[PDB]
Amino acid sequence: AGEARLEEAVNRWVLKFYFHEALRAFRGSRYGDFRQIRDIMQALLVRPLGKEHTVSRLLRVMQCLSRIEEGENLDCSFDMEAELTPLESAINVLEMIKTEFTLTEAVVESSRKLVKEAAVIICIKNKEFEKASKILKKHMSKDPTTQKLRNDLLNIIREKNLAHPVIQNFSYETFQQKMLRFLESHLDDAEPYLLTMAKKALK
Amino acid sequence: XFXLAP
Repeated sequence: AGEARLEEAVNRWVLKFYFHEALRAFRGSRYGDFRQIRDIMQALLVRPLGKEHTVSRLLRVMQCLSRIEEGENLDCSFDMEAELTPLESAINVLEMIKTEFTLTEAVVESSRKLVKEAAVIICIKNKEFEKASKILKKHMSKDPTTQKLRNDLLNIIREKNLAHPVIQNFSYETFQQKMLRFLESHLDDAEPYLLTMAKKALK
Repeated sequence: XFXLAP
């Protein structure tokens, strides 16, 4: 079972390569390609990887981006025992990122606020007003940075006013790319080893 | 080890 250390090394190379290409697809708004690469990484995760700090950090970011990418699909669940919307799950992953990456509350508060805003607004646009109130109460009633935002969303929910500028001016594309720029700023930017060896093979 | 996709 020295072949086990061989597969572990290759699986790490493969995981890091497809993570690099998944970030590239997300950056280019090629979310279909991101989905397909995400599914490759999911299947690979059942295999032995040894372990790094790099793998744990990239899998957390991959976890967060995948929930954000599915955030407008309220039929999707990332915990079948829970009843969380995808963007609610993204909030929970962000908190795990804050703890495991040892980030301050000041560094994560703005981007976390963006997820809270999107989580409530998506429920509003699906006319899931009861879920929107539950997310609003849980995640904004205490957050000091979302007090004005909470004030606007409370009236939108009560009036069921999907035509409010807060709802209509919201851009999920802008939200997604802001989240990627934040998450990428906390990761190593090196090119994966498989990519470098591919460039030399095609020379 | 994580659930990436639904």
